[PDB]
Amino acid sequence: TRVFKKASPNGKLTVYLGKRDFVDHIDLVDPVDGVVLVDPEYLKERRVYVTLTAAFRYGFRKDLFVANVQSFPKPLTRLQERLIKKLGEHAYPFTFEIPPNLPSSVTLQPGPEAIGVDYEVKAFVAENLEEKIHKRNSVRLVIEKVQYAPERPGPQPTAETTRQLHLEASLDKEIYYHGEPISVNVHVTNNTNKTVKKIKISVRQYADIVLFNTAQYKVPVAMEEADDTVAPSSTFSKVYTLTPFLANNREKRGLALDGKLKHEDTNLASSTLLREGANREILGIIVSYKVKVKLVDVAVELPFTLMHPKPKEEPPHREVPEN
Amino acid sequence: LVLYCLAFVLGIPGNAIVIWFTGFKWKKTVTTLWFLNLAIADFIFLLFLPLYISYVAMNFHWPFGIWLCKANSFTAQLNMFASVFFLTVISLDHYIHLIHPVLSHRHRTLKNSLIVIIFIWLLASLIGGPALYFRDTVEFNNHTLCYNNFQKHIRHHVLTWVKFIIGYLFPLLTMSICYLCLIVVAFVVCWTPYHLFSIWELTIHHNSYSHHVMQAGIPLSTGLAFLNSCLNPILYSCTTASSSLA
Amino acid sequence: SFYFPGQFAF
Amino acid sequence: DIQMTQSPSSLSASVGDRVTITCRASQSVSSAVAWYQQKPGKAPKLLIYSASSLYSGVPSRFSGSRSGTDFTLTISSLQPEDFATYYCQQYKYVPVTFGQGTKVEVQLVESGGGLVQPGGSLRLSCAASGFNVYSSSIHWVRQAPGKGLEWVASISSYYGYTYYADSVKGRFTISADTSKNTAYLQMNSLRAEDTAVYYCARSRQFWYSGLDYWGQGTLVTV
Amino acid sequence: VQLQESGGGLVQAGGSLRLSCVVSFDTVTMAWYRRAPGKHRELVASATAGGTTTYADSVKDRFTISRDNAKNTVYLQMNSLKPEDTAVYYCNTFVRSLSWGQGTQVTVS
Repeated sequence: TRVFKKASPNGKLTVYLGKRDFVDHIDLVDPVDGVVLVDPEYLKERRVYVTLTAAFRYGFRKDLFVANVQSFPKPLTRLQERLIKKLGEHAYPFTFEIPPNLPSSVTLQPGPEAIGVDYEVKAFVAENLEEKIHKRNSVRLVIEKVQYAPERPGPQPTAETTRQLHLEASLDKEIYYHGEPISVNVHVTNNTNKTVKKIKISVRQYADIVLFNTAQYKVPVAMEEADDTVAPSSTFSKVYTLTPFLANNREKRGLALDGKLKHEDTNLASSTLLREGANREILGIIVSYKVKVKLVDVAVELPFTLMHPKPKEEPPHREVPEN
Repeated sequence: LVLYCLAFVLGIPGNAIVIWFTGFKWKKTVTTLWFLNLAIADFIFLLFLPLYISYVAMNFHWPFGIWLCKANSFTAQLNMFASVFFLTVISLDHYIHLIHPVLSHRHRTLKNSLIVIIFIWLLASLIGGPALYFRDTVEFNNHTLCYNNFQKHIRHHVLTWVKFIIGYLFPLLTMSICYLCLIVVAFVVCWTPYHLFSIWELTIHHNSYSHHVMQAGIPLSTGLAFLNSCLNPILYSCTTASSSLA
Repeated sequence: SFYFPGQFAF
Repeated sequence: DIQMTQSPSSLSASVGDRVTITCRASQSVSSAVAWYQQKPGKAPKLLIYSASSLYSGVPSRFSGSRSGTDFTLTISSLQPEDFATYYCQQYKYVPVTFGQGTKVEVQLVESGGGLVQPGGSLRLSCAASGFNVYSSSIHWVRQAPGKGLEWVASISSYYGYTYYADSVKGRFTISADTSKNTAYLQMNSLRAEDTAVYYCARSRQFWYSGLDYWGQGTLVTV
Repeated sequence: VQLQESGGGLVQAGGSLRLSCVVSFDTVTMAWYRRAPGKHRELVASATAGGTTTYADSVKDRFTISRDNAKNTVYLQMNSLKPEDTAVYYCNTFVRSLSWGQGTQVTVS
């Protein structure tokens, strides 16, 4: 299995994790499992326990989720038994429970010089649960929490607007994976007044930062400037292929990306799916994808999602051909 | 009288501490950009303490006369507005970043801060443009107070009024909206007495012109600017490896 | 005219 | 860099036996090891993309295991359909290296290649269909006559990154157009050691999992 | 962090090897790990900072471990070597914080 471990700077208090990618289902969240190891010394008068933080460092780490469980005085998973058997008797398990309605791990893109929702799992030994402990006698293992594409495809999007002519738009499908081109139908039924000389088709995602008040930020990740012109009292139709990628979006600011583990670069932020029956205050970041066409003005909005499917084996969470 | 001396004595430490956006060591952040903008503004203001001191304290007049007075006041006047204008925009910053921190895809580039500073400087020049067609020539009292103006105009009320809005009506409202406690006292005691004084000569000379009872709030304005110049500088792991399982 | 408005005072 | 040596250079076996080929990398790399089977006169075919996960299509008899850095390939039964020079790769770093080769005893179209004496320039095309450029990574691999596979260049259109081998740096330039879905390779100041069969292989741009598809051959003689 | 060690060799039976552990201790506990051919990595001793030594199932009253801070090394000796103990030994912290360096293949006949 080759679980992931993060040894502390001092020769003690290591933590074992079977994975660093916890999926977020619509209903429940996969619990965090692992083993923290403590030597017989340094512990005879102390007690070991763990703590995870839902940091919101935007510099100012506005913590959101804090949970503490004591590993040194519930059922245990199969991987939990294997670690206990292999490591030895002097190993005390730790587990975590994540409730729903929490934001996923998304990090905004900075320019020429992170900020976003990140989760850190730290283990330290004390009694007062509030004593100031140095980072040397602790571990700092970063975990990621993301969502993946659902099995059931969604309905074909379709918009409508007749304000000033009459135009309609549609997409091939709702489920889009990262890097896949987007096909849009821009069939217009203009009747009179003006002959529109351009068709602006742009893809934008919503960076709904809901830290305190609200946010509806707009970023045109992909766009095009086709110079086709409609005619007065005539019909028109056209297709297009826009692909949202990161090669031309390096200079942009405020762009939302996927979860981060180091200074390595990632793809665009996956769309976040909330609960229809329960939409309370998130205090995080919500990312939703929208495709629009503009007649030059009038425009329409067509929903769509852009996020990865279920990985076959496991994500390394790092660009594979490094250095 | 001593208010200007105290202003200079408290300001020169601030001018020194400005030191190339705080020591030329910290990154060129937009916050540092506005800090450098206000440092330039109040340094340009501080460059002319001797002129204003000689204006009211040292022999009640300047030695150079019409050559100095106008120019000095002119420059001071313009950047005075710039200074309070700077306050507004930094107060405008103090809201945007702090009311609900979202400043990521908005005014988060050094270019947009430099353009903003240039815009404020252009606005200061534009508002001082009307003041360019002003200032005085002579003084027929053997004391060269640089008075008696020139061929110019019933229109002196509107200039004071617009000075009031650009000085107190908009800046104080913006500051009150920004502060909201936790969602400024020095500025309230700085700008209001000057505008209150201005209203004071306006209302009195509307019908019963001022006289031997005197109206000399110029040192009061100097003390308010001293308080402002004292306040503004003052207020402003290891690595992840792996193992083996059965 | 004893205290004629000087103007340009500040 | 990383150098790989395979203990069995020439292996002889029969039908119905368990043949095990090992692989020793001169560094502590992760499980990012891929095994390729290349029949004579044909492009290599991926077998295992994570040193433990079998590819979709290959039989379940193939299997791999790890012990420190002791990557190996185990074959349950050696039917005659599996006689080829197996290779061994590490895709954990930019200089991907293939093994010396163990002798056992969506379509990509490429056009170009010809007799070009040194000092000339030759342009090779890699026409592709069935997949998108932004959702895949294009890799160019050359194979000298009788030698093993050697990595030449790679392009990633999603992040706009280009990688070249240390022996072809500057001389070789790779470009790809998204409109026609084609990859183009430009080489300048060709030396006499460039005589090799050039293959254009694709890979998943997101979460690289080996070179799934290959070409057929663009033999270049210099 | 270099983890330089030596002492592997061929012994008939019952001969101590006197392995070493040269590393580039404070109050941490580190021990010796053995790895049977074709198997995983197990634990042998404890070798804590103070005097408290606990051994494995087949190591109590069988082997011995000692550590010295003067040379910044850890020693270990074998007594009455059975032919089933042919394995390579690794030296690391009981917490397993150091990288697994090259071991010494110890074989007995």
